[PDB]
Amino acid sequence: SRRYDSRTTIFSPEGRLYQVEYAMEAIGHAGTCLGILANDGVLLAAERRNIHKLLDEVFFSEKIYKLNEDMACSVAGITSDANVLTNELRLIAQRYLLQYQEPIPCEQLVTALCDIKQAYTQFGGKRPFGVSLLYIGWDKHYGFQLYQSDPSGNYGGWKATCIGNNSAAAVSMLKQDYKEGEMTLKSALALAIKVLNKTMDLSAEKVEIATLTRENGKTVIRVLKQKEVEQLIKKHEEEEAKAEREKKEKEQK
Amino acid sequence: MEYLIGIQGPDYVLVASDRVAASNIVQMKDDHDKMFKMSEKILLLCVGEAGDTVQFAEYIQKNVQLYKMRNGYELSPTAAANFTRRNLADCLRSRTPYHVNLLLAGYDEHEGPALYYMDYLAALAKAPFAAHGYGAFLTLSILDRYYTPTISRERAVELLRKCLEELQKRFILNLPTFSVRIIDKNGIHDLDNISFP
Amino acid sequence: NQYDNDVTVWSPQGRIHQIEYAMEAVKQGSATVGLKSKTHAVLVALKRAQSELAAHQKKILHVDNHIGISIAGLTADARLLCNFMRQECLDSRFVFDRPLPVSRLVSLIGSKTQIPTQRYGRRPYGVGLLIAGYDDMGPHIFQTCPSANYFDCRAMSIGARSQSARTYLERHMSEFMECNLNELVKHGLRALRETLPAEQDLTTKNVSIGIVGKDLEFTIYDDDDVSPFLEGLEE
Amino acid sequence: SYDRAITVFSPDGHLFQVEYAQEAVKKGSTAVGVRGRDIVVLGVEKAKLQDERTVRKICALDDNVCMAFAGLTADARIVINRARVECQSHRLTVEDPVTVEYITRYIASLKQRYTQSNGRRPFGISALIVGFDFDGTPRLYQTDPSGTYHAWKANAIGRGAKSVREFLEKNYTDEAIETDDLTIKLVIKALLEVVQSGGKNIELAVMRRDQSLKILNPEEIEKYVAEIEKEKEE
Amino acid sequence: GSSAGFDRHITIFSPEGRLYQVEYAFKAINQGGLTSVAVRGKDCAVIVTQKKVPDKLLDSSTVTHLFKITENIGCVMTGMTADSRSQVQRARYEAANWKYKYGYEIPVDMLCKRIADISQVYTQNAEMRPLGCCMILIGIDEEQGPQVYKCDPAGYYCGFKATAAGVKQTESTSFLEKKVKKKFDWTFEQTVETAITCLSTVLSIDFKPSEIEVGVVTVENPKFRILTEAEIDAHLVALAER
Amino acid sequence: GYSFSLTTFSPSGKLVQIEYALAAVAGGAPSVGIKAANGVVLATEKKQKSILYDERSVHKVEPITKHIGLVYSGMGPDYRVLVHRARKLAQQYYLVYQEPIPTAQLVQRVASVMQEYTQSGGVRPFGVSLLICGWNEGRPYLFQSDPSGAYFAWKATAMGKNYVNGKTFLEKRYNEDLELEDAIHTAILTLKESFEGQMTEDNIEVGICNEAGFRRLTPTEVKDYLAAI
Amino acid sequence: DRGVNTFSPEGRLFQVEYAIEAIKLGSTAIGIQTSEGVCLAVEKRITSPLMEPSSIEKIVEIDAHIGCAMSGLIADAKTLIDKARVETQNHWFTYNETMTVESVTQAVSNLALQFGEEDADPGAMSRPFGVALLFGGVDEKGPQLFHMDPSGTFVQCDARAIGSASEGAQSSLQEVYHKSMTLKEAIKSSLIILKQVMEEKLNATNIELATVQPGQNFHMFTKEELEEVIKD
Amino acid sequence: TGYDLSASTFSPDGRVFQVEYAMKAVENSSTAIGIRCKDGVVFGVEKLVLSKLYEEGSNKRLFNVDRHVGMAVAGLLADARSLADIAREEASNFRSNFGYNIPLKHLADRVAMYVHAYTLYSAVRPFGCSFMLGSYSVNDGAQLYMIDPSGVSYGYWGCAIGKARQAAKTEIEKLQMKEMTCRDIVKEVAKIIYIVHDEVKDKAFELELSWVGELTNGRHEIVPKDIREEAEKYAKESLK
Ligand code: NA
Repeated sequence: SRRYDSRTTIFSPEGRLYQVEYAMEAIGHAGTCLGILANDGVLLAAERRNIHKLLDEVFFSEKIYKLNEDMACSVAGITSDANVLTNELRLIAQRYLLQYQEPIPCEQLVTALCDIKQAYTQFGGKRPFGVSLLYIGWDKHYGFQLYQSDPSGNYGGWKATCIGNNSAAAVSMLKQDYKEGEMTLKSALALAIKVLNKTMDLSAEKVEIATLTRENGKTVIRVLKQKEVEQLIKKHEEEEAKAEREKKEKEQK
Repeated sequence: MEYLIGIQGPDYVLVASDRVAASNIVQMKDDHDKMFKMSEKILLLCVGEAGDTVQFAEYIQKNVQLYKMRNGYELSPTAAANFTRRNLADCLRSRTPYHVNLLLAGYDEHEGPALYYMDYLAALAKAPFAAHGYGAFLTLSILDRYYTPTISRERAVELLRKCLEELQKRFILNLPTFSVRIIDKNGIHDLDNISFP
Repeated sequence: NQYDNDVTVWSPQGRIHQIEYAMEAVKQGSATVGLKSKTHAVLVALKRAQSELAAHQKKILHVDNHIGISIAGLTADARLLCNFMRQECLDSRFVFDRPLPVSRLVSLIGSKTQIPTQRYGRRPYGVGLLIAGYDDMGPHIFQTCPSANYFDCRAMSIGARSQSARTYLERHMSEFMECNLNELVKHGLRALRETLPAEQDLTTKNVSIGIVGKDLEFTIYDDDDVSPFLEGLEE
Repeated sequence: SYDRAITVFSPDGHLFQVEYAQEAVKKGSTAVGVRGRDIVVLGVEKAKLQDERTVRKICALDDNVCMAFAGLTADARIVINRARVECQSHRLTVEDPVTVEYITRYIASLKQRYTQSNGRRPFGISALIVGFDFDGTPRLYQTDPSGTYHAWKANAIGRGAKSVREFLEKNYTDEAIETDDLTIKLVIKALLEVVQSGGKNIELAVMRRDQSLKILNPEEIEKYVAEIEKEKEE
Repeated sequence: GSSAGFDRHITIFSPEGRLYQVEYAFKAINQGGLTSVAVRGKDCAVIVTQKKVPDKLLDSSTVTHLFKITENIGCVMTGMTADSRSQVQRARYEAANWKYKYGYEIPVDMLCKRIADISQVYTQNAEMRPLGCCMILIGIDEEQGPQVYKCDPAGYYCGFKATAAGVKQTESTSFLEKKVKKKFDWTFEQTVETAITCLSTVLSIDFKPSEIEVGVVTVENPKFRILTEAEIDAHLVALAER
Repeated sequence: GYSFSLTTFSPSGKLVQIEYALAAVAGGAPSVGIKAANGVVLATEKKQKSILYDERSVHKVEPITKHIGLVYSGMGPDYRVLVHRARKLAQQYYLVYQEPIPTAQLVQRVASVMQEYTQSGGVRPFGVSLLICGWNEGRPYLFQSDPSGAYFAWKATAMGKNYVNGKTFLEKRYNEDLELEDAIHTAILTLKESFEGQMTEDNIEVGICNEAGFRRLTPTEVKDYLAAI
Repeated sequence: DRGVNTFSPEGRLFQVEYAIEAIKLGSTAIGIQTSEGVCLAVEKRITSPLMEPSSIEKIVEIDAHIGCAMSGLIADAKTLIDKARVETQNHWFTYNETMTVESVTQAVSNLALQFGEEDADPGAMSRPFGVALLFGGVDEKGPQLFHMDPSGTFVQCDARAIGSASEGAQSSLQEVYHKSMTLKEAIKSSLIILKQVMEEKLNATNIELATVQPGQNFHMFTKEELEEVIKD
Repeated sequence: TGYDLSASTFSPDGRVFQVEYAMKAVENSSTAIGIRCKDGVVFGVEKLVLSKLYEEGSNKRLFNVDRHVGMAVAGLLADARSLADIAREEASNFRSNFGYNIPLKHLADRVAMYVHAYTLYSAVRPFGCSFMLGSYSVNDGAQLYMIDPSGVSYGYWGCAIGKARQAAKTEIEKLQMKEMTCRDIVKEVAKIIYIVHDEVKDKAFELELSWVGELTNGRHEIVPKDIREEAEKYAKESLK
């Protein structure tokens, strides 16, 4: 029935896909999610929206999903839509490995899921997936990689990017302090804590960090412990205190 | 009834195949080529039933070429050998099983040279040397006797010639000429055909 | 207006406006006349030419050796419905080795054309037919409409200004059963002429004739073949 | 299955969904194609934190054919992978490789189908397809959301395609084609009409007769930009 | 009473979280003008409903709201007549299919749950409307004794001591909850009479044997039995002596 | 069928049909879940409109398998759909792995079904939030699954009428080291905060889950707990 | 927003009415039937000098004895042209003979109202074709010219003009067409009427001309041939 | 209005307007009557002639649905014929499955459920038709059923559908049909049709008569021309 049909996969007079744009609006409300690429690794730092005294910690993380032996991802949007997509990312990765007996090269896994998101915007009459994803991984072709994908099924590779709440503010803050080719996982962790401190309102229980490194020819994916996060957060407070001394004393002399 | 042979050295893979295309009691072609280029550094040597061999080899070749076009890089010899195995194994219990016996020879920047043997059942084996056809029954023991893992390409061609001479001597089928190619860090190199008067 | 765009929507008056709009397609097309005697079924049609340089649109179609039709409405729908009739006739000769009784073919048209009038997104056939046939029950003139309804007729006229033709047919229907073929065709041509304005008359360019009877298979007369029939009267 | 008619005729005889897909093309980055004597050139308008490789708008379809696009990039990826599958499927069914016209005809019919089939909206991209047929003739073709295609000597699609097309109409001469280096400069000259800075914001790729697609690095593009300023003052 | 978009036309939530189309289906039950009562006893379960035959031209034997689903399960339907016969037909199919797959007579609660489950689909899928009808089933359970079950156009279902449907549902349930609160034996006669007197007091009508229809199941005779004009008259004349 | 989604994004990026489904849950009868150190309690207000309702005919606290149980707030008929599907999903897992389904695995599979009804053609979302309890790794599990298809592991929580106040009462009255018997007392106390009238063993329903599996408390056991107040 | 198979109160499908309107935006084409052959002539409407005029194909060969002139949405016509070409070759395969000009016109006309939403295959037509066709060729009935519109109505024409300036060109054809006119006279009249209605000044690149004669196969005029005919 | 475009939509007061609008098409149609007597069922239809150009017998509103079953319709005629085909196929299916003639109550229940199915969705529209089914068997007796656009099926002694449904009903009530025969009832049927026919408004009409009873051997057939002419002359003379 045409009366009840929402017309989700049609164009607007300015060549615009409104359901896609409205899905992007939802992503803005989800927790801040950032990714930083370094020479010795790549990381995901995300704002935790499941913060409540009566919540129970049953899972390893809240927004970090291991996809394959060399890849992991983080999401921003409708968390049930993210569970659908992350499950499919795992199936695509297993299908590639069954076929070639090699892990799926990072970009290929991204394009595969993006083609599914794209289909949802061209045909079917269904609403799009209200999710933006950040992918971290390693492969024998391009090494450490960071990717970003949108409800449109659009993607790009990045050195540092942000999705979710205050994304633009975090991206411009990354644009200033990211030094191409001269980033180590130690300096990227400090930049992740610096950016999140400003784009949020900072306890280790409201944040979630994961790193992807190479150790002895094997990929290591680890979500940092709550104590480890307090240490990076504390060092950031001890850098802001030292910065206030190099402004009040560097004006007199 | 057709012959395939591969000898893998320290930094190369030497391959050869007969040049006969036959029908019933007649040699229809004396210059037929049984090798298929998949990538710049991979050859698929294919043998078996009349229709199946070219249909199967070409389908794999075009899908390997499709991978290169979609991603900007080529499949490794291992990934190509496993992709070939997956297709052959998927057709095995289907309406359309392909009766093809093959060898995949390749060079990878990281893994080095590789030789894979595959039978029509889709069993896949990595081998220092291998042969397909009735000829393998007369030549496998020659390779067992003379092959060493450090065999130079110069010595490998002498060993290949020893195998091809045995076929001229003892094999009841004609097989007078053989295509010869070698793969290394610089791709696929055509060598002179082995010919017998 | 809101009960206007779908065949599945009944208006508050118990009317299906989409069926009534499809009926209009018949009224817009040129007039066609169908009439019968005890031995012959005759179809006469006014062929419309888009210009002096264009030919006059085929109004009369062959269905089987014993059946022929005259169309009024969307020509693509007329072709679709004609092809359906031809196939139903072919199946009858293949299975039973006997011509399909004309009244049974008309029933199939009624069932077939009713289906789209009750399903969403579907539409009525925008075509009306006059069907001339001959079987064990003698000659017949049947009428089919976009509404899926069908009529057994003594004579009939459909299309633009067809009420004029119906007035003539209602007057002379007493004569029709005893007419000889020439007298019957003449009556059909006079009824067709009534639809035409006082300026123009029936020519051997805008006249099509279809005849089936006891001794005649369905035959279509169009240009020079129409001349013997057009020599009978002058307004 | 979703069987709604998306692209339908409007009272004036317009296919609004196809016209709305052309609006999305008009917002895309300017893509320029020039067909020379022994070379064909594609140039596309251009975030420091972005990996340039993952977002290039000049793709290879086969060894002899490549293309550029303007509009919705996700839509483009679908069109590109279908063209790539078709090139191999063509080699498999008939042996010989695809001509620039054969694959342009395939892409154009795919686009047209998406303007007349239920449940689908048109592809919001326009393409510039260039290459060399087996006989060696250089080719340039352009497809648009409707499914129409034409051959061109030179052309532009996307943002400011009007002003870049007019520039090319005046600067496409036999003297400008004479050398492989001159045709490359013509794409740069034209791209400088819309791209405010130039060089830093230009993606350029060339295809010579028996050579495969060659992407020019930023230092190479800077060299040709410097040569234009010498011609400009002399 | 907030509305947004198509929430009054199709089965989608309104801003308060209601299903207006389901609410309208409950109003469709009353459109028939009739009221039904079902009472459970110590050893029985009885159903009673108004038998409005306003035309002598009708064959009164075909005018009924009581239906036999299985030998031991009977029901009374309230609401839209064709919707009700459709639901009875479905109930008959589901019951027969249950015995074919499981090798035992379907329990009354299971048949009611199944009909309620089918009804819930109409409540969640937009292309079709809920049925504007209400099903009340009765039967003797081998282990649980007599049972009275009711299901909704909403997909809800429940077991009851006594229940009602139709125009005077609210009035009949108030009557029944006062009568059930007093200590009674609940014999067959008491259960038939409470059902007849609930309908009579609520409609303010002194019934005639042709103005009501009664269906019953007992521990002694579990087969669903429909009462004749003579058997109904016996209960009406016994109630007159009080 | 209607092949288009009935749930779509509003210009402000909201899935308004899921927000309206959550309003149906918010209007539903209260439900409480408390994960004690040695078990889990599920309690609900099973209040009926009349005395004529046979209380023991239908249940709100339902078993899924031998070790998993459920409760809800919102639409009763929608709930039954999810119970049937959850029982089915738990049997499929058992046929394949020959081991009782982990609570988190069942919650994830049922949450997927719920997500489908927010994107699939011609359907509205479920107007139900579930509270699933279980025992599998020698430890207890309590999860909430809401109409969008999102799930949360809880130490204690409330749903339905007066849920925001129930959660504050639980926040101050909950301790990680409470024992199952004490947690049943606390669960009935959370319901008593929003209960209108006198609380009997016939207008409330309790289910427990420990090493011995999931089971409903009999009205006699509920009476003994209500005696303590 | 109504469906694609909705009738207007006048008894016409709206979608078909609008597809006819879409042809009023196509470049004008003319066809003239003569006892010596049929000629087809069309304006290319070239938007830019950089565009290759040889790549604008508005007159195509269906078979050696049949040609087709098109106007309206040209991408829509490409589907009908190929279906016509396939039908001729399927007919040749089965019957070992050529099709009549009328049979080919009818074959393409059978696809006309084959659009709709409900009760259709996965990717069936969602709207009519916004094309008008002029089929011109020779068969056993001699030279014949046929017209076709989005409604599927096909008819034989002695002279027909389709496109943006079809009203004006048909007036000129009506005043100039004589049944006994020669092929040379029909070709010139077509070029005169086309020059008249055309925005640009007509030359050997701006237009397309083709002839099908009894004794000659379908012939597309070359630049040298077009220039030699432009002279008069 | 608003709530009246789809059969899958209830109005706020619990009504399905598309079904009520389908019933209006039946009410706007000519009158048909059916009367069950001691030895069978008799049908009569007021068949208005829209044109003198039509043959006598054209647009029949009485059908043979099975050898022992007759059908009388009122409303949209294409919908009515479609329902006759459904009833025919249903009766044929019963014989294939069980080997004997379909009992009329069962045929009515089966056909009424197809009718009902068209009152639940937006994908299809309700039938603009009301029809009666008449039969005669030795084991079942005389049986008359009537189905309306909603899907309702009831058994009747006397029945009328169309324009003058209530006018024909008060005339049928004047008959003690339970003790009358088909031969006497035909005269009564023709008479009631002549009374309810509006000569001014609906100019001319053709009386259609059908019957199935002990006289016909339980076969549904047309009332022979002679009996029809006697009932037609009797109807005109009683009108004076
Ligand atoms: Na519904």
